[PDB]
Amino acid sequence: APPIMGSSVYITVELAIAVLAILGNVLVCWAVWLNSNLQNVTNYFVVSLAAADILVGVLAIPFAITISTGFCAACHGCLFIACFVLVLAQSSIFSLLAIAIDRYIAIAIPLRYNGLVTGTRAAGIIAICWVLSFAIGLTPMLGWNNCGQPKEGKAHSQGCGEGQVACLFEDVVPMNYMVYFNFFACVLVPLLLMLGVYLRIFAAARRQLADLEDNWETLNDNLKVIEKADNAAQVKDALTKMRAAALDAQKKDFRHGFDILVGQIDDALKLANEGKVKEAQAAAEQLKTTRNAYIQKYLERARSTLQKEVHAAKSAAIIAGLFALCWLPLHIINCFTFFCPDCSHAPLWLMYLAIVLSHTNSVVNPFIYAYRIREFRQTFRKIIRSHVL
Ligand SMILES: CC(C)CCC[C@@H](C)[C@H]1CC[C@H]2[C@@H]3CC=C4C[C@@H](O)CC[C@]4(C)[C@H]3CC[C@]12C
Ligand SMILES: CC(C)CCC[C@@H](C)[C@H]1CC[C@H]2[C@@H]3CC=C4C[C@@H](O)CC[C@]4(C)[C@H]3CC[C@]12C
Ligand SMILES: CC(C)CCC[C@@H](C)[C@H]1CC[C@H]2[C@@H]3CC=C4C[C@@H](O)CC[C@]4(C)[C@H]3CC[C@]12C
Ligand SMILES: CCn1c(=O)c2c(nc(/C=C/c3ccc(O)c(O)c3)n2C)n(CC)c1=O
Ligand SMILES: CCCCCCCC/C=C\CCCCCCCC(=O)O
Ligand code: NA
Repeated sequence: APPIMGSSVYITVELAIAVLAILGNVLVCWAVWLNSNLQNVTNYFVVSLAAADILVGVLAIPFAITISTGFCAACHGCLFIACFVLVLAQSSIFSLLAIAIDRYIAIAIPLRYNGLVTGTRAAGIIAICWVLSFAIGLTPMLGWNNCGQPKEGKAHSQGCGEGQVACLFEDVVPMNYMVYFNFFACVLVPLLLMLGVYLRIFAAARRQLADLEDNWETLNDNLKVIEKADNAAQVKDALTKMRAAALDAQKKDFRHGFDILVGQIDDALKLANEGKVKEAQAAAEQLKTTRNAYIQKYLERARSTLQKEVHAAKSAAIIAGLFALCWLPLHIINCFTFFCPDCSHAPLWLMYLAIVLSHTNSVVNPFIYAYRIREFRQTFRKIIRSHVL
């Protein structure tokens, strides 16, 4: 079978993926530049992620096509072509980790968020992560490689010049680097951390919603205790529990409804301590009207805000999960190649499928923003309509 036939299918699919990765991710960068509502710290890591996916199409995919032919080259030039995609993958992992951490600070410590994370600190984090991605991804160029033990029967068979090798990924890149150092330490470990962070995000959002409902019930229940009461101290008990639940839900038109709320509680408590119970019970049914006009409005707005952040955290978790789905097959195949020297090597068509799948990850993110983030979707339309004209 002419190898150029099967090679044509692999090359054609890769070029198709490159065009889509470039187009969709250029659109993401254009949206963030145009719409000032999208220019926040979270979306700067989105742009950093988009830039890495753009470079997959412009450089990594052409590099992959080149190395599939086994052309003769100087071994260290082959190493750079083979290892550059590892830089872009490491950059993606760092950007995903930052987005998870940024979303956790937003829900856990919302008050200091705007003081903690700033636009100028995010840019410096992004630059540091990119430098580290080059260091991790190009570590084979520092000596941990197979350039010292060339396959010379292959180089002679392909007619390579002196000092050249047949440029093949598994011939120059050691598999102990790929498995122990790249997969376990630099990919799997950061992915598990992301898993734990998102676990803390959804647990903390659940507890906050429950606390709000508990205070809402604590307020309403102790109101009925007052109505159907008989002694002055019972009135005092129910009221004091309301004052605590009133201050533990305060964490300007809201401050009014809370200024009134704590005020009416204070009036009714003074009546009970003096002993006038009937006057206290009646000074309480006014607390009702306060809740049906101010408190319930706050409880709804706070509840609607929390759900908006959970939605935004769910969207980021889908992006991280799709990364794992597209990259794990290739990594798992490397484990079989490395750990089972008695097993037959995975066939070539499966290698190409796992490689293509890892490249598909650079296409999917712009579809997630359009489906799940309304501000992205509207901005997308505006660009397409005003430039398809
Ligand atoms: C800024 C961007 C567009 C520049 C892209 C630079 C790329 C195309 C260059 C930089 C380093 C180059 C490599 C350096 C050394 C060798 C070894 C030689 O025996 C074959 C060519 C090969 C493998 C080169 C291929 C092209 C290469 C990868
Ligand atoms: C990450 C999710 C989608 C799971 C993916 C599992 C894939 C990558 C697994 C499941 C079955 C696996 C195959 C099972 C058996 C063999 C035969 C062996 O001689 C070479 C490896 C090879 C060919 C494995 C390659 C990896 C493989 C295809
Ligand atoms: C969260 C999950 C994805 C963690 C990753 C699981 C990986 C590290 C596990 C799952 C399946 C495992 C493989 C299953 C079977 C064998 C065959 C044996 O002869 C050598 C080890 C080898 C090849 C294992 C290597 C490690 C392996 C690839
Ligand atoms: C994520 C890193 N990474 C890899 O880990 C990888 C790989 N290409 C191979 C393997 C190729 C191959 C194997 C056996 C063959 O007979 C053959 O002809 C080709 N691997 C193991 N790419 C390059 C496209 C890659 O990006
Ligand atoms: C937007 C800029 C894109 C730059 C890349 C342009 C397209 C590159 C396509 C594939 C180049 C493959 C080169 C062939 C390798 C040498 C073949 C061989 O020696 O057998
Ligand atoms: Na990516």
